[PDB]
Amino acid sequence: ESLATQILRRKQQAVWKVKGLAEMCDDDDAQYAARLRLAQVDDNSGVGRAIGIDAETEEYDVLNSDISGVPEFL
Amino acid sequence: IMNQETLIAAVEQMRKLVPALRKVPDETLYAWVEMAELFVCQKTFKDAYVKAIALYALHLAFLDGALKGEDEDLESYSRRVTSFSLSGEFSQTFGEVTKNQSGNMMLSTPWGKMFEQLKARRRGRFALMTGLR
Amino acid sequence: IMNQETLIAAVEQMRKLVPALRKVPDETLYAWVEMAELFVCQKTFKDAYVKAIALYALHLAFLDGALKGEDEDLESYSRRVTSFSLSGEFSQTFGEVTKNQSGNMMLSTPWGKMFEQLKARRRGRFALMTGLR
Amino acid sequence: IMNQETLIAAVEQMRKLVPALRKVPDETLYAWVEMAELFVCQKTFKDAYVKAIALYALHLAFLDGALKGEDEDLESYSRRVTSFSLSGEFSQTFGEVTKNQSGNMMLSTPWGKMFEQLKARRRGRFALMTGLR
Amino acid sequence: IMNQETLIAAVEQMRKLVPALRKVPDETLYAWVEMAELFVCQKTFKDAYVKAIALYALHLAFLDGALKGEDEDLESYSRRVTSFSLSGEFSQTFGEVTKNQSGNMMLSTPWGKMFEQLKARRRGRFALMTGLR
Amino acid sequence: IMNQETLIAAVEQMRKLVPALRKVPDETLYAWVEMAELFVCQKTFKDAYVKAIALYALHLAFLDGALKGEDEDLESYSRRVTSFSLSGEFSQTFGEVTKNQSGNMMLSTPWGKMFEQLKARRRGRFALMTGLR
Amino acid sequence: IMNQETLIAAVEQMRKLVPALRKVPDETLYAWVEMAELFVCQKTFKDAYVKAIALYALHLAFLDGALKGEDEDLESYSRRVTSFSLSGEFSQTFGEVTKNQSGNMMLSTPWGKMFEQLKARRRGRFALMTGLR
Repeated sequence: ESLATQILRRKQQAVWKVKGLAEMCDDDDAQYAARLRLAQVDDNSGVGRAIGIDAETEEYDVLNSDISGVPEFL
Repeated sequence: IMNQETLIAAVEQMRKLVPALRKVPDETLYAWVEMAELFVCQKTFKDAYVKAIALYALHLAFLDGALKGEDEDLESYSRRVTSFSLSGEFSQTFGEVTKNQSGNMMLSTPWGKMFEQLKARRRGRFALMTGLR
Repeated sequence: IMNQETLIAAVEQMRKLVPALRKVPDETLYAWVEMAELFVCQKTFKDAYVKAIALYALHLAFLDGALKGEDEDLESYSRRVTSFSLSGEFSQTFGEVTKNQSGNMMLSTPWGKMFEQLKARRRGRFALMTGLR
Repeated sequence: IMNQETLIAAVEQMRKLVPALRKVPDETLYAWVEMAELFVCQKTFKDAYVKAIALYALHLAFLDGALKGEDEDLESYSRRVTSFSLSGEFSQTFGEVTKNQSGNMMLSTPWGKMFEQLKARRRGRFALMTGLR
Repeated sequence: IMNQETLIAAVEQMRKLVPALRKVPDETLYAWVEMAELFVCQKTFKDAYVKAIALYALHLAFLDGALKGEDEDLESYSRRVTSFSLSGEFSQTFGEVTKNQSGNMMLSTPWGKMFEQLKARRRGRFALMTGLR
Repeated sequence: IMNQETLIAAVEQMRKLVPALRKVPDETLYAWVEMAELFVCQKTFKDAYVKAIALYALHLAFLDGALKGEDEDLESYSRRVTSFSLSGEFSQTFGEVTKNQSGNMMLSTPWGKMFEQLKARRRGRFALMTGLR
Repeated sequence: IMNQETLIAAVEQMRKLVPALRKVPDETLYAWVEMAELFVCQKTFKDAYVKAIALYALHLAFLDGALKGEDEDLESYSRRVTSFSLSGEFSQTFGEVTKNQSGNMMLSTPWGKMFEQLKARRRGRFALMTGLR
């Protein structure tokens, strides 16, 4: 049952790639600001909303997996 | 006008970074820095603002030989001399230094590359935005 | 254009940026600035309008060489000379400065790229619209 | 016929923008400008009509060295002189300047590029059409 | 062709556009314009017919060199001379004026592309048909 | 920077790595090292901070020639000499030491590659993050 | 500091492996070794630690000719002399040695390849990890 719920949580993932993100300092104001901005733009997104990114530096992709047969297995 | 002593610090900083600019008259440097201050942000660095503005001004000056002499430079900026030789005295040829690949104009000069790395270190290279209400 | 003080400021800024313009006749520079100001929109910059005028005028004049015409020249605007040499006195070889496979035509001169970046900061290179009613 | 004083303004604008045209005989500029009148429309610009026609006629004149001399020119328009040299006096080589990549011929000379920018802002670069009942 | 006054106007416009045609005897130009008028369709223009005839005649005569044959020439239409030089007096090198990878066969001379723009202006380069009945 | 002992140690270690720097005045070394301290994080290393800062300063100054400027030079920062020769005495030919197809810009000097591999040893070059709360 | 006799054994083995370094002063080699020791681990080899550290220090010294002469070196590490010739005495040319194809910076010198194989045989080239709970 726990694995089934975990698979349900793990249905869809989003990947955001920014060249040079390694230059970010660990646990300083810059990294905290980046994480705040990422979460903030994440919560306001949806079907009725759009997000903007930069072509040269960052890419935003979505990965998904199927779920089926779990009720029969249980 | 951006702060006077900070501007003085920036110009002297770029001068002692590149000693070959000492012979150049100062007011041209003042014009270049006062023009380059339009690009950098302020609160992003807010500590190494002088270093960042000096770097970007130097990159702007040495982008594609935009900064020339006073009058000795002939009115030819769209033309570059690749080689020249006197009859029986000497000869010389020339070539490009960087050979850029992406056309960002930022990874085209060493000063631009250093400024780019400093920006990535200080703030970031990302622009995530969403519609506000 | 809207008055004369802005034109004077723009042309003086041009000459300050490139000292070689101090010898160019002043009426030609007025002509070039009056041509270039038809391209910059004041409502976007509204604070560095003179700087935008100057940068775009330099780019427009140095695009492929159009200011190259002095009072005495021929119809060499369709062609470029790559070498010239006296048979036994000296030799010289020329060559074009910037490779531009992009084709945007804004990334053709350093001034063009500089103005492009200034525009990018002042108001993004985007244009997103929807039909009314 | 296109308006006479507007045509005079256009030819004078051409002459003051390209100073080397002063030596060209007076009638040929009329011929070129009245030819260029046929391409541009009026109401799209209706303010900088003179500037637009001057730019288009300049592009037409400098397309492929279309504007030539009076009689000194040989009957050789399909053949270009790549290089030449005398035995003990001088030598010279020529070459192309633009190297177009799009096959549009509006993006072939600086004048055409500037006219394209001006058109894109004043009206646009599109054509959306629908059927009529 | 339908009369002689329009023919005279067309040949005069040709001479006005290219001054070098004043030397060639009239009969050859008459033959060339007579053969060139076949391709031009008057029903498209109705108004700039003389200009269209002049453009088509210029392009058709300068396609690859066809007027090159004067009263004394040889079967050199199959090959092009690329260089000519005396052993110790002077040298001269030739070359093609344009590159035409498109294969449209009309984007080969400036006159041809001018004619295409004028044709598209008067009536677009499209052609759509439906089977009748 | 936090004191002077660290600065002196960094300069001395840099001179030990490159013995040619012992004759260069130490003022430029101070300038370069205090500019390079802006990029290094002492939280990450905390034992080889001096080694890392000296390595990065060396690479930064040897990117494409930025320390090439001594008290006497000209604006050769946009262009590189490829060959130089007296007519009948000697000839000499130059060239770039390393090709940089990668474009990461950090593997442009041996010291840059050394600094990257040292960074991977101390703390991996990954950057994995998640939105908090 | 790592053990003194182990360091002496390292420099001794490196010297006997490459005889040409016998003339180099010992302290530069000491500095190179104590700088290169920051990369390798101990428990990985624990038997051939001296061999591995000597190999890696040698690779670092011979990476891009970073190790130069003491004063005979001139301050140009960004430039290499492809060829040189005296007028009527001699001539000589140079070129690259390895032509790296993978951008690993360990597969760029024979010493790097040797150390890479040693590491692969002793521990491996793998890093498999998972999160702790």
